[PDB]
Amino acid sequence: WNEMTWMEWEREIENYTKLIYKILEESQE
Amino acid sequence: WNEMTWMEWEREIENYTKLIYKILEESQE
Amino acid sequence: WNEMTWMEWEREIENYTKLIYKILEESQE
Amino acid sequence: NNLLRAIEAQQHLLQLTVWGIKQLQARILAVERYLKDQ
Amino acid sequence: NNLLRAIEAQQHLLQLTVWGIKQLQARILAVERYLKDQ
Amino acid sequence: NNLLRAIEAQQHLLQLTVWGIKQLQARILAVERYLKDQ
Repeated sequence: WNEMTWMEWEREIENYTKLIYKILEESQE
Repeated sequence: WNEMTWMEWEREIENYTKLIYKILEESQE
Repeated sequence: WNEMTWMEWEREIENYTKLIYKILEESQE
Repeated sequence: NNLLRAIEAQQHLLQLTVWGIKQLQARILAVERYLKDQ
Repeated sequence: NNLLRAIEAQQHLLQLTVWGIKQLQARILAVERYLKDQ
Repeated sequence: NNLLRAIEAQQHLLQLTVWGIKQLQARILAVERYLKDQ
């Protein structure tokens, strides 16, 4: 954790967020 | 996003929180 | 809330996190 | 049931992160104002 | 359905906490830099 | 399964927001102390 930057943090947030969107979308079909 | 204030932020947090409470309560019945 | 410290905050975060891990693990079995 | 329990616990986590963000916002604002005033 | 709705609402909460953390990080960084510069 | 996967991913998001809040708290505290000391 102590070896992480704010840009990496934003990247990881974005990645999980996009995944969750996709999962939720697939739950609607 | 850049057009949002901290008071609006608190309002939105409160609104989603109350909704979630209601949903969780209804899940118990 | 106004009567809470950052050490207590970390403790509570840890407690809920560990609980969630356990629940998710049990969901796999 | 497990999923409900997880959501419940996660809601408590969210509430804790909200508390923390609110306190940090107040503290940074106080510092910003102190520096402006000085 | 209830669980899905809860997750959906919690995702919006998460997005709001992320917005807040990003703004606080920028503001503390600006203060840190101001103090370094002074 | 979808709901479980969403909860799992949301837990990772929560952990990331917690990391961020902890770092911001330490940084604001350091600034508050610097200003007190000065």
